[PDB]
Formats: sequence, structure tokens, C-alpha cells
Amino acid sequence: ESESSSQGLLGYYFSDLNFQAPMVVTSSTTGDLSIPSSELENIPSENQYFQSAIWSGFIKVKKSDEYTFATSADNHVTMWVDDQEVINKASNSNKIRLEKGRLYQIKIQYQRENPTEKGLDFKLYWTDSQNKKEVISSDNLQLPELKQKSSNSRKKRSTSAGPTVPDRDNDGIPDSLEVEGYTVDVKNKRTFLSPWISNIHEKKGLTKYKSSPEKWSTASDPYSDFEKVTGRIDKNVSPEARHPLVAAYPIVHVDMENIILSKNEDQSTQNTDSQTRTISKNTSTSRTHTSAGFSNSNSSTVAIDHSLSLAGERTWAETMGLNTADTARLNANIRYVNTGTAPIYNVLPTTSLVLGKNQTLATIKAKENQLSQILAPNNYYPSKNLAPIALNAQDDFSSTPITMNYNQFLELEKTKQLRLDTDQVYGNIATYNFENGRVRVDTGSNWSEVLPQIQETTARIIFNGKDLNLVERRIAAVNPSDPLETTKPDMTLKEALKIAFGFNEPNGNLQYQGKDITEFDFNFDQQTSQNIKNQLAELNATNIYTVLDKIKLNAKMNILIRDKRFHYDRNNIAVGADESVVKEAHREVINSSTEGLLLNIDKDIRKILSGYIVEIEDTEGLKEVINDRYDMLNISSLRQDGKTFIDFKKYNDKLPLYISNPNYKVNVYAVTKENTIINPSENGDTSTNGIKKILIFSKKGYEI
Ligand SMILES: [Ca+2]
Ligand SMILES: [Ca+2]
Repeated sequence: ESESSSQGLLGYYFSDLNFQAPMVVTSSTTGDLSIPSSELENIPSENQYFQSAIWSGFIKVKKSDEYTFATSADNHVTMWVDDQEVINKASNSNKIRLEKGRLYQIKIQYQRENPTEKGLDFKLYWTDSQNKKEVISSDNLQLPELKQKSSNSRKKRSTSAGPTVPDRDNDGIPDSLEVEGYTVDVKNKRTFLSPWISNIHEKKGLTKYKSSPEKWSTASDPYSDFEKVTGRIDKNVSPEARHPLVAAYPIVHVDMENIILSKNEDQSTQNTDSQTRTISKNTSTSRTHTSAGFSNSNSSTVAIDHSLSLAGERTWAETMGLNTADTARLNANIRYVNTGTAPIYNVLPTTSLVLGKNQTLATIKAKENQLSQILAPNNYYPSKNLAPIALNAQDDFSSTPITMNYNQFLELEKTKQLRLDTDQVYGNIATYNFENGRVRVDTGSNWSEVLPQIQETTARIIFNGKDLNLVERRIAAVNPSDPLETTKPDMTLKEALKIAFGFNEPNGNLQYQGKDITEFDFNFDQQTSQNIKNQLAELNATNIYTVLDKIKLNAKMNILIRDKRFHYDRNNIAVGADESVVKEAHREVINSSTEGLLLNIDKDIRKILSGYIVEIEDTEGLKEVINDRYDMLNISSLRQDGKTFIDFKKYNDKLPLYISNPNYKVNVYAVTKENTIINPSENGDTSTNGIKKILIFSKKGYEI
């Protein structure tokens, strides 16, 4: 019913007599082309008088016959079928032969000076050979072909015999409206596109669009400006990318969830009758950005848990029974992650699993055209309700083993890191088809044909506000040296943040989910930095935060915006926070006992804590660390209710702390990721000696 509702003829309704001032652009499913004044609340009363109209599209017939076309105002109408004039400023009985299976272009013009009624009552009729006259049915009428090229059956542009609205890029939105501003509103389920009128639309909370009249897609993506704003688009496209100035494209990385390491079989020896020795660790994977930088590459970095998971757990090699001359195997569970704004249907990108700088251990591919589901934006493949992908799947005889020699295994143990480099080959695009009003995967449309143009013509902003993960958006922005890109509207930094990331402005302060813009930092590549510095000098402005509405974005800018609470590594991953931030986040304790601490810790702060150290201090100052090992600091868990429990029993032989004198102190320290030790020291010290830690709790026994 949604698909059907958006098919039919396309109409342009003008306040002036000569097709210059479009007030409404909208389609009609039938030959009833009326718009009653009841549906015009977003149009000034003065402009609700329509002195002209043009309709365009196609007509198909179910049965070959002679037809006679009629309107409700033939004295005011000229109509064309293909190039043949069939009505002209008077009624008539002239017949026209139409064959079944063929498509005929329809153009109708209407002009009436000084109508006494607002809106337009207008119907298109035909009469067949059996003299039965009827308003043209929905099954017979189709939209114009508002694409960059013609189809086999449907011409892209209309007859020049009749008048034409200026629409240089053939998206359907008149030149003037794209430049001056327009909005869309639904009234009784129809989408009306109208000129932006500030003193009506602003307070109704309608969205002001501007777009290039020379770019069918102003963001250089595969969906037209008209398709976006009228909902004639893949429903999987992100809400923000329904704006003509926000690019719709996939962005993919691979998330590794866990890893399992084992000894490889060798020809010289035969597997014994015994349970295979494996070491199994959770992994944490983040999409990275190396700075902003220019690189548009997809990469994620995997951190392998360095903490114990099993009581009396031995070293990796002892656990695997891996000796110096042996080879190790790796398996892992993964999912693909789409952090972009458009879906993938039939080609997942190839990924390299890399040890160190450039030792490729594995190539990970999916079968083209055999995906089990769509990889939607803000989502995963497989979906999180389904099992992940194993790199070597059960009974997959064709899955290549992933092996490391002994020295590579030592390198993996030393770094506890892997990298997943993913290409940008994403396959075919689901596009809208004006002939049937459907969205389907289009064998003729491919992401590789638009990604470079998106990357060349937009400003990139990378923002970590949602959950400290790096999210990229691209916003259409002028390139002063490229005439086609200078036809685009001005884009301010403030506006880009609103439209691309959903910043809002309730009390005249720009914020994201309750956090003021000043709680995030700004970083730019070298060229972007110089550009903005120059803009600020021209504005006589010394603080970027107070003039975000005046800083203009340009194509090929790179802007990185991060939560100021955190310390970041070279990949722009959050790895710590200042001492006082950490201390403050642990200040409110709900309960303390000899079994542990229960408290409420902000979810973002928790992401940069790797461990806690528990210590008993005597009345003379000697300190005993209870969990005195670099791999025994994983004592924090998040409960069902979102509270954090720091467990004193876990590495105290499952017993509450014994406090042999109530004036003794229990001190607890937090260790941030930045400061986390992941191996014994050079001299083999496995203790917590020298670990840079932050005191977050200290109480005497009688206080607990
Ligand atoms: Ca246009
Ligand atoms: Ca356009």
C-alpha cells in the first residue's frame, strides 16, 4: 500500500499564471489531480490560488482501443500523448489509438487567470469505444522517469512540445526550489513538496532543505534528492541520510568477539586420545581512525584479554602444550559491522587479519550473492539475535587454517593485538524504480561507482559521542575550485552536526544527548585546520564554539570530534581519563563490605578501566596487595541493574577479606587501559609493582 500510494502522475501547482512559482509538487495515484484548500495549511492563503499546473508521467492501457481524453477544464488545458497534442483550449471528440503493452508519455498543462476558489479541482478522464467515460484509474498511470538516464521503455525527459519546469538534473525538484529552499510535509498520507516559508514552517518544526539543482544526488550517492525527501528509497537507509546533504553509503568493519588458540597437527606425530588443549579469550574490537587523517580505509584493532579466566590458568603455551618447534592455530568468532548510512545486499568486503605491522595470517571472504540477510546500517551481520561467524566453521571443509609459527605466537602473546583491514567493495545497490514504484537490488547499480565521488565531494566528520565508538558521516559541501560542486548550498559546521549526528539546540546551546558541544573537542587535518583558522580570522572570532553557525565546510575536510572526558591513543580509541574524573566516578558507593564494593559507574568511564587492585594496609603503613598479579585485576562486573560490583572474593580464594584488626584499611585502586600491564616485566615480575593506579576507595575495617 505504501509503494502504490507513491505511484501515479507527478504534478506541479503554481501560484502564478506562467509556471514560474511552484507551491506544491506531489503525485496523484489516479486521474483525480485535485488538491483541495483543506490540504494547504503550509501555503500562505494568498498563494493557495493556483493559476497554473503541469502534470507529467506515463499512461499504459490494459486493452487496445481508440480513446478520447477529457479534463474538467478543457478550455484551460493543453494535453499531449507522446508528442501528439490531443486537447487544446476547448473540448473535443478526437480519438487516439493506444496499444496494450506500450507506454505513452503524458503531459498536461493548465492555466486560469484569477481563480475565485483556492486549491484546484481537476480531473483527467478518458472514454473508450463503448462510450464509458471514467476518471483514469491508478493501474494506468505511472511517474516520469526521474533518473540520470532513460530506461528501455521510459524516456527520462518529457516532450518539449509542452512547457517544462526547469529541472536540470532530472530529480523532479524544480531548480528554483532546490536553490531557495523547500520542505516536505505529509497531509492525508500524500507527500507535498513546497517552498520554504520561514514564518509558517519554522515553528511547525518542518525541515528546511536545500540541494544542488545540478546534482541528481547532492551527496553524490545513489539516491536522488527527490527520492530521499519523498520516501522513494530503501527503508534500510539511515534516517539522517534521507537529507539531501547527508551521504548514504555503507561503512564496514569486522568485530572479533573471541579467539581460541591451539597447537597445530604435525605430520610426524599422531593426535592422542585426549581433550584438545586450547586457550580461549574474549576480545574487544574497535574501528579506528589514524589522524583527523585523510585515509578512508576500513580498519579495526582487536585487544585480546590479558587477564586470567580459569583458576590455576597457566601461560598460553603451557596451556596449548606449544613447544619451540611447533605451529599454533587460531580460530575466532566475528561479525561484520555497518556503522554507515546505507545497506549491503550481495557482496561483503574482504578482510585481512594481520599480526604486527604487516604479517597477514588470514584472508576472510564471504560468498558473493549468497548473503543470509541484509547488512543494515547501525547493525551487524549476522544479526545479534543469531550466532556469530566462526572463521573456521563446523564441517566447512574448504576453510583455510589460520596458523602462526612459534615466533609469531610469541609476538601475539607479547602484543595481545591483531588488526582487521577491510576493503570497500560492497556490491549492488537497492534503488527506486519509477515504473513500478518498488525498491529492489539493481544489477546495474554498484557501490564502487559512487564511493569515490562521495569521498571527493563531502566534508567528513568523525564523532564518538554515542558510546565512544568512532562514527563517520559525510556531508555535502562546496569545493570552491570545482564548478559543479559550487552549485551546492553552503554548509555550516553547526548545521552539519545537527543533520548528520542529531545535535539539537533547545536553549540556544548546541548539544548531543544532553551534552553541550563544548564537552567535545575539535581536531582537523592540516588543510582543514588552515582553512578554519583563516575563516575565524575573517570573522574576527577567536573561539570556534561561539561561531559554529558561521564556519563553512568544504569538500574533503576531515573533522574529528571526541568526548573531552577521555585520553585517546593514536587510533583515536579511548584508553583512559584524568585521575580526578576516575575518582569522581567512584565517589558514590552504594554498599561496601568485606566481599566487595557495589557502586554506580558511568557506562563510558567503565570502558577505559581495565582493572582494580585491592590492598589491606596495617595501622603502621605496610601494604598487602590481595590480587597481586598483572593478570588478576579483572574483578569488576556489570550487574543486570547496571550497577558495578568490585569483587574482593574472586582472587581471595573465594573468601571475604580477613581484616585481622578493625583499624586496618582496605584500599582499592583503578587501573586505566592506558596503564594496563599485559605481560610480565623484563625481569619476569608478574606483580602489580610499578603499575600506575588511581586510588578510588579507602576505608578502615570498622568503617566497612
Ligand atoms: Ca532538480
Ligand atoms: Ca538535485
